Amino acid sequence: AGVVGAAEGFAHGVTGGGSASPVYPTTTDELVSYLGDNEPRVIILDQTFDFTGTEGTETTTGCAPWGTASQCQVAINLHSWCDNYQASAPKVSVTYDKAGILPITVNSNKSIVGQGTKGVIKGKGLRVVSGAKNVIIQNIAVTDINPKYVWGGDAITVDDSDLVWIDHVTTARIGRQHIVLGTSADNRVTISYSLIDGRSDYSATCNGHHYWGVYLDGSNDMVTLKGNYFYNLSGRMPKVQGNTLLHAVNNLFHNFDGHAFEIGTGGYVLAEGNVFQDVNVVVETPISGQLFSSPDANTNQQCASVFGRSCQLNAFGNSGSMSGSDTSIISKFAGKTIAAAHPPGAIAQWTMKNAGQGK
Repeated sequence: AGVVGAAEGFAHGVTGGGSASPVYPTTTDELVSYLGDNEPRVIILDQTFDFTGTEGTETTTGCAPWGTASQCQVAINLHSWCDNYQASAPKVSVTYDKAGILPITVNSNKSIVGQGTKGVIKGKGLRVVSGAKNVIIQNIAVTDINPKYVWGGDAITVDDSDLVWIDHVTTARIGRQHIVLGTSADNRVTISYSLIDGRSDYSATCNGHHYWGVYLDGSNDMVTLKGNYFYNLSGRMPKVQGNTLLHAVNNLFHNFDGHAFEIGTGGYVLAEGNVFQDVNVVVETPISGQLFSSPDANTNQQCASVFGRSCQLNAFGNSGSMSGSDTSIISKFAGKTIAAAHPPGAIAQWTMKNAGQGK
């Protein structure tokens, strides 16, 4: 088989492995090999690649800054994090699965595609770093990477890249970030129709909601976030800063016992057509970055001169409010491939049945 469809938005010209004849890895070693080699490849995953326990376990130092109850996460003291950022927190002993620490390195020009509902990677994530570019990650699930431990593993990492398309992916039960960009330039990136499942037995907010969602911290980034289902999170969903232009369109934010957006200095967000259902705090205020939340039909017409269409309203149901009208963000899209936006009315229904792996 192969890639289905084309990237919308900023990463529209992504080709990945192109027309290379599809390879079907049979083991975790072959998967790692194909992902890191210097040849363009179209890698088809038709089975579960479980890295859990392949590197054994290690007992090390950590801290418990959010409580000692089983429902809470604890953190590994990676690169002195507990000493520098949580000095007053109790020091604890932690036994983690070693495979989650270092993600699999993904080189340039690759198309990683899952077949049906079988493409699953467990215990170790993926990282597109050091100048690797032109990568397509579609229809796969990356789950179970040291859920109880912060710094025990990130699912998808992008740092120093360009042209990355994450589509129809499902991330769940991860120790720290599901998706993390930066601090180097990531340029054109499109994350679409994916499911960020925040339900976990261990949470930094001790409430079954994941706190480390999507962190956009790149230094020259243009990210299109479209048609995703952000479910059951409590923070960093998404946390935007650095020098990132984020186009958040038609995503469903659902069941957040905490907050969604964290817009810091260098974060420019254009949010339209999203649906917020049962999200306590939509945006943490005060905002240090800039925001155009398509606040009303009249102000939305301002998008017309550069977009060629008006911006779409966001819908709120049993949620906090949001209102930003920084029109200076609209002009940053001039000449760029801008993803289409549908009214918020049918978004929730469709997103639930179409977002994620296997859909």
